[PDB]
Amino acid sequence: VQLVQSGGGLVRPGGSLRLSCAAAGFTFKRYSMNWVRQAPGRGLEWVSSITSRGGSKTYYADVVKGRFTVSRDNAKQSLYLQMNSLRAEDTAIYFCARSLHSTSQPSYMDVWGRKITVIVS
Amino acid sequence: VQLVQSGGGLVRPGGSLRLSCAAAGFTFKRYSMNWVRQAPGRGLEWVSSITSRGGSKTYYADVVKGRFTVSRDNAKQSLYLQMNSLRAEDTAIYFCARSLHSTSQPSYMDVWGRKITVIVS
Amino acid sequence: VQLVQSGGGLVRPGGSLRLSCAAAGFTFKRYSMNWVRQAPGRGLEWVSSITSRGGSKTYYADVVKGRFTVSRDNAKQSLYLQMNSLRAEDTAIYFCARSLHSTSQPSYMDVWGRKITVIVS
Amino acid sequence: DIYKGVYQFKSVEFDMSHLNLTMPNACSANNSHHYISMGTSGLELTFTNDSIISHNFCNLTSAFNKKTFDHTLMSIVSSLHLSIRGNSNYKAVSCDFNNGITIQYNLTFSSQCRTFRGRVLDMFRTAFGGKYMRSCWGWTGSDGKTTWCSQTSYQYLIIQNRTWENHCTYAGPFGMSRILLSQEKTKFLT
Amino acid sequence: DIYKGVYQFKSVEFDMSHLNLTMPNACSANNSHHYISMGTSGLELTFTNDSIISHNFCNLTSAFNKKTFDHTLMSIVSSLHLSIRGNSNYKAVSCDFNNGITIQYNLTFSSQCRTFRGRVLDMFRTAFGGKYMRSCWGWTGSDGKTTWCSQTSYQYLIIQNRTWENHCTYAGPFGMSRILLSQEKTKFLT
Amino acid sequence: DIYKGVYQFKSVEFDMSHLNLTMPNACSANNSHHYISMGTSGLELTFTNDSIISHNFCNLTSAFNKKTFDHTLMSIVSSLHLSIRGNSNYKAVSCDFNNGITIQYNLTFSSQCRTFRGRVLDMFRTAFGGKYMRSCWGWTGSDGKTTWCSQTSYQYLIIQNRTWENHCTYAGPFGMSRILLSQEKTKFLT
Amino acid sequence: DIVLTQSPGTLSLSPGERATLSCRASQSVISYYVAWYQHKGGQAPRLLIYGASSRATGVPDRFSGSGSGTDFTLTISSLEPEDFALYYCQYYGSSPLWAFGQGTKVEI
Amino acid sequence: DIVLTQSPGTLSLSPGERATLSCRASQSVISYYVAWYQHKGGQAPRLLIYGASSRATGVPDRFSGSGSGTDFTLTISSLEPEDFALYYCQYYGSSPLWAFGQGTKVEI
Amino acid sequence: DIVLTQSPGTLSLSPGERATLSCRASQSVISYYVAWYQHKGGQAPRLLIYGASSRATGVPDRFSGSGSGTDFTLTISSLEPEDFALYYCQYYGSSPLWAFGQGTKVEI
Amino acid sequence: TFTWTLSDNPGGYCLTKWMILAAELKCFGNTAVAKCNVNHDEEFCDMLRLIDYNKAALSKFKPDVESALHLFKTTVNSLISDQLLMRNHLRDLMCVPYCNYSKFWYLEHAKTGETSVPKCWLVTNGAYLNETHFSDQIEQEADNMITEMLRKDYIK
Amino acid sequence: TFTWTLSDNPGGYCLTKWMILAAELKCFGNTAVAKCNVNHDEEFCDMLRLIDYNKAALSKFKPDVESALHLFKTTVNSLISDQLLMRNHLRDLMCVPYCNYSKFWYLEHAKTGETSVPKCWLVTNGAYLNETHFSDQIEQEADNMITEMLRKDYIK
Amino acid sequence: TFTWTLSDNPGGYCLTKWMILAAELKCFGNTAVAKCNVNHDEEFCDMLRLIDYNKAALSKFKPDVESALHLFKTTVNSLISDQLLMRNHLRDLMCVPYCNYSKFWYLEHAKTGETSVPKCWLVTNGAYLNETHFSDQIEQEADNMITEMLRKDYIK
Ligand SMILES: *[C@@H]1O[C@H](CO)[C@@H](O[C@@H]2O[C@H](CO)[C@@H](O[C@@H]3O[C@H](CO)[C@@H](O)[C@H](O)[C@@H]3O)[C@H](O)[C@H]2NC(C)=O)[C@H](O)[C@H]1NC(C)=O
Ligand SMILES: *[C@@H]1O[C@H](CO)[C@@H](O[C@@H]2O[C@H](CO)[C@@H](O)[C@H](O)[C@H]2NC(C)=O)[C@H](O)[C@H]1NC(C)=O
Ligand SMILES: *[C@@H]1O[C@H](CO)[C@@H](O[C@@H]2O[C@H](CO)[C@@H](O)[C@H](O)[C@H]2NC(C)=O)[C@H](O)[C@H]1NC(C)=O
Ligand SMILES: *[C@@H]1O[C@H](CO)[C@@H](O[C@@H]2O[C@H](CO)[C@@H](O)[C@H](O)[C@H]2NC(C)=O)[C@H](O)[C@H]1NC(C)=O
Ligand SMILES: *[C@@H]1O[C@H](CO)[C@@H](O[C@@H]2O[C@H](CO)[C@@H](O)[C@H](O)[C@H]2NC(C)=O)[C@H](O)[C@H]1NC(C)=O
Ligand SMILES: *[C@@H]1O[C@H](CO)[C@@H](O[C@@H]2O[C@H](CO)[C@@H](O)[C@H](O)[C@H]2NC(C)=O)[C@H](O)[C@H]1NC(C)=O
Ligand SMILES: *[C@@H]1O[C@H](CO)[C@@H](O[C@@H]2O[C@H](CO)[C@@H](O)[C@H](O)[C@H]2NC(C)=O)[C@H](O)[C@H]1NC(C)=O
Ligand SMILES: *[C@@H]1O[C@H](CO)[C@@H](O[C@@H]2O[C@H](CO)[C@@H](O)[C@H](O)[C@H]2NC(C)=O)[C@H](O)[C@H]1NC(C)=O
Ligand SMILES: *[C@@H]1O[C@H](CO)[C@@H](O[C@@H]2O[C@H](CO)[C@@H](O)[C@H](O)[C@H]2NC(C)=O)[C@H](O)[C@H]1NC(C)=O
Ligand SMILES: *[C@@H]1O[C@H](CO)[C@@H](O[C@@H]2O[C@H](CO)[C@@H](O)[C@H](O)[C@H]2NC(C)=O)[C@H](O)[C@H]1NC(C)=O
Ligand SMILES: *[C@@H]1O[C@H](CO)[C@@H](O)[C@H](O)[C@H]1NC(C)=O
Ligand SMILES: *[C@@H]1O[C@H](CO)[C@@H](O)[C@H](O)[C@H]1NC(C)=O
Repeated sequence: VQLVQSGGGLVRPGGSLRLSCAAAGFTFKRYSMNWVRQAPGRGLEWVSSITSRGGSKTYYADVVKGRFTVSRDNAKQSLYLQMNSLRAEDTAIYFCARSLHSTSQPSYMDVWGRKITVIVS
Repeated sequence: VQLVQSGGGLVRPGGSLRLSCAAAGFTFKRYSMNWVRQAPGRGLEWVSSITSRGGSKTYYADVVKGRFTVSRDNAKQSLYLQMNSLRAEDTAIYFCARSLHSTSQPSYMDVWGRKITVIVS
Repeated sequence: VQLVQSGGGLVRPGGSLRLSCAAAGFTFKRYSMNWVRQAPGRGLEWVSSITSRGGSKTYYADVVKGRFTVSRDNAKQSLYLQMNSLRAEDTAIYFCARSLHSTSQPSYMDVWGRKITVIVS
Repeated sequence: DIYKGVYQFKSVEFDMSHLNLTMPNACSANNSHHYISMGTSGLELTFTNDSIISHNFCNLTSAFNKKTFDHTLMSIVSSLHLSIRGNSNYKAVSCDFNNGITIQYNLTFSSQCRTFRGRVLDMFRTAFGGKYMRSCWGWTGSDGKTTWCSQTSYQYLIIQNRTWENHCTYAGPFGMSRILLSQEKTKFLT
Repeated sequence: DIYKGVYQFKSVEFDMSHLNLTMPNACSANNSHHYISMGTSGLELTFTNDSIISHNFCNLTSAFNKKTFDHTLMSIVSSLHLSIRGNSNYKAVSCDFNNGITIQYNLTFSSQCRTFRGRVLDMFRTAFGGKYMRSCWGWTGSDGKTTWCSQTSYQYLIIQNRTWENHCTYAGPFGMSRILLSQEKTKFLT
Repeated sequence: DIYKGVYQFKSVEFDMSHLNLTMPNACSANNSHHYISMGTSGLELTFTNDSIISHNFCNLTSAFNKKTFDHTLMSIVSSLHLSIRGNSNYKAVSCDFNNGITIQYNLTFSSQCRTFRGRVLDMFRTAFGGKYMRSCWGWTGSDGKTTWCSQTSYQYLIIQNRTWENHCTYAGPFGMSRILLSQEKTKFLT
Repeated sequence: DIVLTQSPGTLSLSPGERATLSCRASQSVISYYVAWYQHKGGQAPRLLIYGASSRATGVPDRFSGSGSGTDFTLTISSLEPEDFALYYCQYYGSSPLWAFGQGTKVEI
Repeated sequence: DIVLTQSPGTLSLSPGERATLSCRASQSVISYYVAWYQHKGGQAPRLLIYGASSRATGVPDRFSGSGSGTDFTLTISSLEPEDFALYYCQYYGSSPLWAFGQGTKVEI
Repeated sequence: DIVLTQSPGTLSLSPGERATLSCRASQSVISYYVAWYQHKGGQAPRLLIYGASSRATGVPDRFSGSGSGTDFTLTISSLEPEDFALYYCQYYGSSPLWAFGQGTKVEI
Repeated sequence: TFTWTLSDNPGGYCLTKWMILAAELKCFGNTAVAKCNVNHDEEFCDMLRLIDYNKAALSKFKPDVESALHLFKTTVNSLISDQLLMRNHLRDLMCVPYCNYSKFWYLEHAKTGETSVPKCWLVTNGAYLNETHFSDQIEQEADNMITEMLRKDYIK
Repeated sequence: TFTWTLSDNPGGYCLTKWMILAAELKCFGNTAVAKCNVNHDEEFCDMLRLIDYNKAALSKFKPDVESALHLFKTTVNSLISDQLLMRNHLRDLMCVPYCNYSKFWYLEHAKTGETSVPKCWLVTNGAYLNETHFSDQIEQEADNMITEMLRKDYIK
Repeated sequence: TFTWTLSDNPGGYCLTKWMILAAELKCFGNTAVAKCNVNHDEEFCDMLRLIDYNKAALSKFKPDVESALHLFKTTVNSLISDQLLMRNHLRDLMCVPYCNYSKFWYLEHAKTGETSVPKCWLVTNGAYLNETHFSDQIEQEADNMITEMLRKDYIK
């Protein structure tokens, strides 16, 4: 099991680039994906989440709702995050996690990726 | 639920025309449908009855057995009666009914069409 | 039920030919086939055996291992024996039999073919 | 006849008079007489309307310790007695085991399904079904309801042994299959 | 909302107050009052430090033969009393059937699950579930384990008859269904 | 080896010694000594011609009310004694609970399956299978038949405790599971 | 063949009074397959009772099928001015497939 | 390997007399997989008993297999003129797959 | 919304000492969905105790979550120099979907 | 599909003359019999287990009634589906068509020998239901087997 | 698909106002109800049998509690799945989300009316599992029915 | 395919060293485990329910045999298929190959990891049968996989 990070960089407010966490080594469509970031000097915060299989339900944090877009493609095992209109407050390190929500398993994030850096100024 | 009548008219003995009760608003292929007539001054009498899901078994009253013909087409949801060699005794009003014969339900005619008039002289 | 024999004849050592027991009148692909021979002045001995369906497992007697080949084709309902590099000891009469090996019933050979003669000199 | 042109309607009826050696059987000849049998040993269940046993004694201390004692039949009687709803009153059950098995149920009232008669008929209902001795829903109007318990106009019910002589048409073991699940199911604390 | 576009998520919740006439019911009122009801007849199970019965008697020889006797409720009391592990100590169970059903379970210690309290609380656990009177696994550390039996701080357990007056949100007949599976499963040889 | 090319044959065997703490175990060693164990508490079942108890006394009025009393093991003994066909005669069952569980069955005739020995061997047959004490169908010809009851030449069957020290190979809880079905299935009216 | 005989032929009762009909069959009849129909002139026949004791949909409490396995009946709790029509009894099975009575008239 | 030893080698009994055969195996043998065959001249071998105690189809009551593990037999209730032939015993499993005995001959 | 409050904010304990953290939620929380994560600088967050009482894979005996349905504690059997990092408590459900605490730092 | 019997129709079970009421020989294909050896929702399958157990018991065990009854209560009773047995008792107490385990009806293919799972011929008022009383129910089974046979025929 | 009732929606059962807590009318298609005839692993089908029995008993038998209770202990218990009852009791004792039989959830097709077999809404800590706690469980159920209807749709 | 366990192989169950007799790790895929969580005809599934219950009982409850036995009698018997238990007892008394629930055999796909539902290894006369004794039965099981996997392969 392994989630592989991708994307990241530096961009001024007004334009943005998508992130990617193309996980491999396991059944991608059977797990729900998440996005977690941590602002410099701040603790962990939740960003987005998309459910397994079809990914019909996508949940966003109210802080970043309306300009972030979480999507996934079970065909080739890749997780995205299309950011639009970035802000200086969005500058942080972003993580991708794995979770499964059912009766058998309690809720937890199990297999994380590595940091993706995003600087906005 | 609704059974819609059709056909009808008058014809001299020797030639005849078919009747039609093209029911709509429910599942045609599940229900077995019958034909009931009533001679003027006489009570209700059974004429014909075809089963469902193919119409393999067709039963006729011995009074009219041999020249009548009951048939159904589950594709277009319509029930026919191909009368041949009509007789002056057959002048009556004809009805179409709906019934289902199984263990769960008792036997009863539930949804009827409206009067169809047949005149022969 | 009936197994019909085939093949047979006499050949000098070195030369060889296949046997055949094209059974008919029942389901070939379900039952496992066997080969039994009896040398003159000697009792019955087992020769080969091929299992049912795909015939994945074929068993041989160590005496004839390496030159006796047993195979079947459920499509044509026939059992063969590609027996090669013959020897004067191989001269005997050969039988084809029928058996099914499951938990439901014990093991036995119940339906047999008729004699097939082989002479090597 | 033939359905869809390539299938034909046919029926199989089981002659279950050959299951007599292994599994038991429970029959009912008519309203008054019913039969439970195992192999060749059987029981006689008569809804007779006159008494046979008059003494007020039911002791099984002596019955068990006798040379003559049928274990097959006394297993059946013990299964039926413990399927009676509530607790059976020995003021209303008389027993005699001098020669064979005979026990008498009094079933006289001395408000219809709460009596001793209604409880005994509950044991009868499970073993023999509702084929006899029941009134269906639609007899006294379209809104007339029937009692839970089966009702009898008779007074007594006698259980006696009877060698089997094909008194019925064999019904199978399902009569006592339901009895086994009724046994002591509603037993009181005592 | 809507899943896969062409399907939608919806729920059905059954109201089991209309099953009261045909099948029984089991409930707990707060944490200490519990009710088993059949139709309109019901029972009250109270966990109290207050003793109602003081005499040392649980006698049923005369209780069955009385002017009034509720057969529906005595069926439930008999079913519950027969789901207690081993043999009930008549030194610890008192009964009074003068006017209604009243049985007292003493449950005083005089080791946590091997006492008379642990056996009675096993009858409670099956009928009324594990919602109350239990401690879950992960409360005293990730390696701490909970006992097998449900434990109580109260001393006495009282069962009294009480006409049903909607003391609960109906739960269904499953409380009594689980009791009938455990009735006399561990009853001793005596 | 390999079937159809892309499948292979493999076997799984379960070691049932780890199910020792939660669910019971019943197994036989050598046709004379049989073991039923729960956790670390076990039972000795020996078929012997040697008599341990000579007195005709089996009272549990005082045995239950003692400081030394194993509830886990007495549950098994009560379950086993209640699976015996018919009613066990106290003329043939002796008891001793002074130094643990110790009960004796005479099994002496003093027709083969109608005796007390055949009834007791029915309890043994369910709990311990038919590995021992049975003769198969075809040993005495192709039309030779065998009795239903398992037969033994011994006289006495003794039950005593043992502390489990791997007397046997674990077989699982299925032996005690079959006893639960047969418990009091054929009790008498008494 | 089976014949369904309905007696009496004609009913003349004042409004607000019970009216009891009867249907008789020559042979023994399963009560599960016995239905009653109300036929009122221009209107098509209207099912009242099926299974000999079960009221259909939209059938008031007044109509009440009954009867044992031999003698069938049909009663009206309190007949109203709009329930004057021809009442038929029906049976499925036997010969012919559908059996109808001669008809009982209820009048003022 | 497994070897099946049939004793005695030959039998000479008058018609209408019992004839008990034997089949000994060096191994411990499951009685479920032991079958007996009768081979007579030009006729192909005919199955008599399978499972060591079960008569095949069309086998008279005279033939009766028996025997526990490691000690198998075969008895004829009353041998007739047409049951003079070679009687074999086999086992399935072990090495080889099918093991046949040396054959016991019954004559007059 | 739901807020997870972690107290005390920081811990200063010597190696080999026993530590007890605490997580508090505003609402009443289903204990089945409470997880603890250890975050150590470069390393991504490491799951420790999912289900509020069950250790994850490759988690030593030292880490052991606990707590009733309202208070969610985490304790360390004997803290070692290798386990100085930030400890988070997490809840799933309610608003927002994933709730994280403010973090607790353990330092020498 | 693997088929088991306590005793010993290739691939299926067959019924004997002294075993059916008024027929010399009737029995069923492999496809239908396997369902009874895996399912317990059909009442016909409870007949097969009782039939199969009785045949084996007679051949191997010498006759005895007190020992055969005890094995029936303790052991053999578990071969009867409890839900089916105690549902038909409810249908009998409500005076609606129920099954007393005597007559079973089934459809058999004209040529291939394909056979459905027999369904009980229900009784009420002490009389069997005519074939026309449940004619539409029979028409369900005919179309069920069209799809079932077309499923296996197309897949080849 | 044959249907089963102890009493009187075309092809399936339907739920009345006084047997649903907070809805005027809710019920299901033919396909889902037919499964409860054969299947016994769903807690929802135990509701259907208990609802069906209660409707029949109230209409045909006059009210009485002593005789209705005794028929429940003897006869009606067989209508409740025995394995499900004891499984959910074990899930209760271990404090894991169990089913207390009250609320069930299912998916309904937007147009065709096809409906899944309702699954129990589990409870723990005296609170129902919240709608998003088993979100991935709903997703596989939606994908399960996609194949189930597509298989029937393609073959026509 | 939803899978449930009382305790905590993605989508299926896996067997530990101390519960397997003579191996370190043998365990099975999602497809086979689901059948044991829906059906009760296979004797292997009664083992998984016993293994699963034992693992959960040990972790969450402190050791006690007086109370573990009682919960076994009242509650855990429902986890054992009663019909199978009485059948094997009948096969044991008649001296035919039966099962004491110990050894099971299955087929594992070489590449995909697909695994059949294990079937019991049968014992008679105090000896296990060789693989050659039921060789034709194995050939039949291998064809069940081919149709079952090709059904999913075509539809994609
Ligand atoms: C009765 O069954 C119990 C539990 O099924 C057996 O005790 C358990 O045995 C295993 C293996 O022997 C123990 O695992 C061991 O754990 C320690 C660390 O805890 C480790 O050093 C070993 O390598 C091994 O993994 C286990 O702790 C122990 N107890 C429990 C509660 O699981 C016992 O052996 C059985 N007794 C008999 C007589 O069969
Ligand atoms: C019920 O059983 C009893 C006892 O088995 C039968 O009474 C015996 O009948 C035999 C006939 O063979 C007499 O010789 C005995 O004297 C009778 N008494 C006893 C104590 O054995 C009785 O016949 C059976 N009842 C019926 C109706 O057959
Ligand atoms: C069956 O029971 C009835 C009613 O209990 C008994 O007849 C009564 O006997 C008592 C005894 O004192 C009298 O007080 C009653 O007057 C009797 N008659 C009635 C109608 O109650 C009858 O004796 C019992 N049968 C037998 C055979 O003992
Ligand atoms: C126990 O739960 C029940 C809910 O039915 C309640 O008990 C009632 O409490 C009120 C107010 O104190 C009293 O007027 C009633 O008399 C009580 N009922 C009975 C039957 O005595 C209450 O919620 C809880 N009682 C406690 C915790 O003592
Ligand atoms: C419940 O049991 C307790 C303890 O067994 C009883 O209280 C004891 O009664 C005995 C009777 O001789 C005294 O010796 C003890 O001193 C009492 N107290 C204790 C703490 O043991 C109590 O009586 C029982 N309940 C009732 C209602 O009688
Ligand atoms: C009934 O009495 C018991 C003890 O006699 C009480 O249980 C005590 O509860 C307190 C809670 O404040 C604990 O600190 C004690 O340790 C408990 N006692 C024992 C002996 O453990 C119980 O609370 C009482 N209940 C009522 C309503 O009075
Ligand atoms: C428990 O039942 C008893 C007896 O059925 C009830 O006590 C009777 O109550 C009525 C009230 O209508 C009084 O007239 C009677 O005198 C009482 N005694 C008897 C012997 O009938 C009692 O009320 C019930 N318990 C509750 C809580 O309602
Ligand atoms: C059978 O059970 C009895 C009762 O526990 C055991 O007898 C006791 O054994 C212990 C050994 O620790 C002695 O100290 C006691 O004195 C014995 N008697 C009593 C009354 O406790 C007996 O040992 C058990 N059998 C075996 C073989 O261990
Ligand atoms: C156990 O063995 C027998 C079984 O009946 C009984 O004692 C025998 O009694 C008979 C007749 O009274 C005598 O012939 C025997 O000699 C007695 N002893 C034995 C060993 O068989 C009695 O039930 C029991 N006896 C003992 C000593 O335990
Ligand atoms: C226990 O005693 C019985 C009989 O008292 C013995 O059974 C005998 O076993 C021999 C074996 O050679 C048989 O020949 C006898 O026929 C059997 N006796 C009877 C009466 O049938 C048994 O072997 C004894 N066991 C021990 C260990 O002494
Ligand atoms: C199930 O538990 C919930 C949570 O408290 C409760 O509201 C509901 O009434 C319970 N259902 C039943 C049938 O008891
Ligand atoms: C099953 O029986 C055989 C017979 O020898 C034995 O080897 C095996 O161990 C038995 N299994 C168990 C669990 O007792």
